[PDB]
Amino acid sequence: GSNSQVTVAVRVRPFSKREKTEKASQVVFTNGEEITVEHPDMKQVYSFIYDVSFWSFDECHPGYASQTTVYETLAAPLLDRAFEGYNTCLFAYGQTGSGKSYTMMGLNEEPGIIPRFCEDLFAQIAKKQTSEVSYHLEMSFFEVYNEKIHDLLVCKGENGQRKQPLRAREHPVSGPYVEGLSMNVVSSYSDIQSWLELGNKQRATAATGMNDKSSRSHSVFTLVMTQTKTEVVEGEEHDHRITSRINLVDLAGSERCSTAHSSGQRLKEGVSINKSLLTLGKVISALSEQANGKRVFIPYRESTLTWLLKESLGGNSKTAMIATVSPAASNIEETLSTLRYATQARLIVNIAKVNEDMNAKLIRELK
Amino acid sequence: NSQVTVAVRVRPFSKREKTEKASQVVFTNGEEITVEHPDMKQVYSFIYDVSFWSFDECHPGYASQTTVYETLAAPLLDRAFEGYNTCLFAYGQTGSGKSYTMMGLNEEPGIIPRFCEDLFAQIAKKQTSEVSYHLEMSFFEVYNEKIHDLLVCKGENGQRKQPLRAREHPVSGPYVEGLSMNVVSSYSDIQSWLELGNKQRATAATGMNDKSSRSHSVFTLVMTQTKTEVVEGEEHDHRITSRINLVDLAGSERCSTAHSSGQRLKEGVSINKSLLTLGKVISALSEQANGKRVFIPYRESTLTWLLKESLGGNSKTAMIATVSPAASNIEETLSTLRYATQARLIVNIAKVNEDMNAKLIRELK
Ligand SMILES: Nc1ncnc2c1ncn2[C@@H]1O[C@H](COP(=O)(O)OP(=O)(O)NP(=O)(O)O)[C@@H](O)[C@H]1O
Ligand SMILES: Nc1ncnc2c1ncn2[C@@H]1O[C@H](COP(=O)(O)OP(=O)(O)NP(=O)(O)O)[C@@H](O)[C@H]1O
Ligand SMILES: [Mg+2]
Repeated sequence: GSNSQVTVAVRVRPFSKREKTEKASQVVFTNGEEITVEHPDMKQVYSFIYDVSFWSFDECHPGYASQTTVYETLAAPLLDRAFEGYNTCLFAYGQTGSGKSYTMMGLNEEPGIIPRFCEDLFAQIAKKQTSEVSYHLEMSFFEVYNEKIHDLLVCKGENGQRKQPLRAREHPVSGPYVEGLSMNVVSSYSDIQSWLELGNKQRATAATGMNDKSSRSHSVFTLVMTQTKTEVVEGEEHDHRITSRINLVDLAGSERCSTAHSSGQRLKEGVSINKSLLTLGKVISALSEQANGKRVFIPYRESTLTWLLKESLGGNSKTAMIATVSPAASNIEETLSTLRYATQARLIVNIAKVNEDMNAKLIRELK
Repeated sequence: NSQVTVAVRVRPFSKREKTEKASQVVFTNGEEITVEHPDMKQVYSFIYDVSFWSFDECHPGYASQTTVYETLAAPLLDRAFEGYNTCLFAYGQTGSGKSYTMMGLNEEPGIIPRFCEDLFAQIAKKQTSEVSYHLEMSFFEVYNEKIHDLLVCKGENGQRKQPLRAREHPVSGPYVEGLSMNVVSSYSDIQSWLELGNKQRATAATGMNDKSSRSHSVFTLVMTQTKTEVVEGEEHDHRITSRINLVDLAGSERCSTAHSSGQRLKEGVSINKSLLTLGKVISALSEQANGKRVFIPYRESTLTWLLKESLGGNSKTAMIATVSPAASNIEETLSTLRYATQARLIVNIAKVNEDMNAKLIRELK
């Protein structure tokens, strides 16, 4: 393997009914590809640079970045690396009502990165479905809710108390994993769609002040893609095997407990989300400081999300993130925090390698 | 001058074991034989003077019935016609194939028929007006250190196990008093007598089988050569004799696992004792052949005492131990192997052959 950096992208969503009703001023502007922010105080205008910038604010202007465009700019390269045998990770970040549960999954009329990636992967595999390489796909779809793990592809029993919790455990080599996760086999995009629909029907959502359907649980969508390649060997064939993992992550939002006025369960889950995001920010800052040659420890273990995504934020995977921000003045502080974490995520690098899985058999040694 | 030829035969699976997928625990490496437990804890290694791996018909050196005969038994005929006494012992637990090797089927014969028919053939070839041959046979059994005959008709009684005695003729060595001896001219007669006797041989349905042998069977052929030589007159009476003995031993069997009370226990005890004395005599004979000064305890058991003149001296002894490769019979297998061994058992432990594919160490080198 060799060093590769985390691909950071940004997306400015358009005004919503709330920012229109309580009429607010546009503050986010794109200077070509830079993203600029003109504070109402007018002390200065901040300017942030990113590997990619997307302007889905307008629906007319040259620069309109639609869902297919976001796909063909971010997700297709990860599919290339997955076919190359690398693990890949993509995760969303942002505050409430920024469009993280839209960019990734999308609506029934404007699908997101998840359906586009799955369909494109299956189609490329069918195109390349020669007798040389036999392909296999497995999937899982789990969530995190008040620091508890839940399986989304497991239909709840005949009760309300059915969110049967699992637990995380560290395999000494493969790293963290979830015990009891119903991995399911994937033939094609239709079955993927059915499973995903069942999952999103099971996921924890709720209405609030700043969203009618907000996600109160982090979501991880994992694919395991196995290529068993045929080769002319003097003995038994089909030893060449490449196993690659794709991990797509829809996180929850910051949510100050004033705008999104809540009480009880809404508040409790709002607190847990906030703590998870704090730990994530600490991890990102620590990896950025690692990239500058200092000595730092990464608090992976302070939360289940970072624990189960340890090998992706750093570790061994081609990683990318999509920051989501609103263009209004009422969300200026959260926009700036998100943009700062995004830009200091760019300095992260991770050592991704091809997962040959032939250590101490013959082939990694022959290499 | 003598030497014990020790041979060990590993049978193949049967249809029942192949159906049940009974595992394999006996393996080969050329001459050596090994036992590797299913627990992967210990590896026992045995060496014998000859091995017969009848496990798979494809492997090179698959021991055919003809191979077994021509390797173990037939040189005994050479020594017999040379004028020297011979003994062939057969040992093996039930289910090992101790009969298939020795007596055999109607289609795949064994040591006994190949031996007898080759004997008849060589006799017919050597028969002239000057030299003649004469063959007598006897068939007795040993049960609780007592002798019985197998070639008489059971009289009209609840039991007619008439015992006999052993006596030491000062010249002819020991012998059995009152034993009937019959003349033979063909394998038809031999087969008829044997098929009569093996209905009288003591057998009972123990835990391990419906018919397990509880007596040591001795089948003796006395072959007399009458030749003539010039004595300045009528050439007459230059006489030689040779004794062939074929012994079928019974199985050991422990009585601590196989709970067994009464007559079964007495039988097993006597079997165990006779086999112990037999092993002592055999090892003493090996040391004598290797040149030490040794005392051979022929007299501590009836079988050894009766076969004294056919183990020691310028006589030729062979032993064939039959074993099964399955795992369920592993205690019997290890026991028979240890019994047949004459020099020493070798023991190691190894689980390092599985080198994760295609001998990984080669590319490491
Ligand atoms: N490019 C866009 N154009 C129009 N509407 C958009 C766009 N992006 C997001 N939205 C709107 O955003 C709303 C909520 O977005 P959503 O996907 O829930 O963001 P979110 O980050 O998932 N909120 P949360 O659940 O707290 O994480 C939807 O009702 C969409 O109509
Ligand atoms: N060398 C061999 N090759 C192939 N099959 C064999 C061989 N030896 C024995 N068998 C088979 O295994 C059977 C064992 O002999 P058989 O007399 O039927 O039972 P048994 O238990 O060996 N009798 P016994 O040994 O006196 O208790 C034979 O009948 C054959 O079917
Ligand atoms: Mg959401």
